[PDB]
Amino acid sequence: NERLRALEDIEREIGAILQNAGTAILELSKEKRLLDRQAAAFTTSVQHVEAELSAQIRYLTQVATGQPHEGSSYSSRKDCQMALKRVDYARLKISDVARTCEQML
Amino acid sequence: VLSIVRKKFMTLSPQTLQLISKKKSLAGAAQILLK
Repeated sequence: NERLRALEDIEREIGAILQNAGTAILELSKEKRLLDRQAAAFTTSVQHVEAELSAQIRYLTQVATGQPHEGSSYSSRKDCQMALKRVDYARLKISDVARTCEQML
Repeated sequence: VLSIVRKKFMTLSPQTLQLISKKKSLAGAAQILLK
C-alpha cells in the first residue's frame, strides 16, 4: 500500500530533480544569482532519488521463487455469488406472490 | 587528401567565437532539456 505511493513519489521527485537540474544549468549558463543554490538543490535531489531507488531495489525480496499469495479467497467470492443469487430468487418469488395477490384483490 | 599528403607536401577582431558559441550551445541544450 505505502510502497506504491513511495515509488510514485520517488518517480515524481526524480522527474522534478531532472527539471531542476536543467533549469539550474540554464540559469547558470545564461549569464553571469541563485545558480549555486539551485545547482546544490538539484544535486541533492538527484542523490536523494538515487538513494530512494537503491533502497526500493534493496527490498526484502518476498518470494522470488514461485507464484506467491496463491488463492484470492475464491470460496468467499462464490459464497457471496450464491447469496446474491438467493436474494434474487427470493425477490422474484416475492414479486410473483405480489402479482398473484394483486390479481386476487 | 591527408593520405595523399601522408605524395608531396609543403608549408604555406574581437569576435570571441568560443565565448559566444559556449552560450549558444548552452541555450540550445537547455531548451531541449526544459522541453
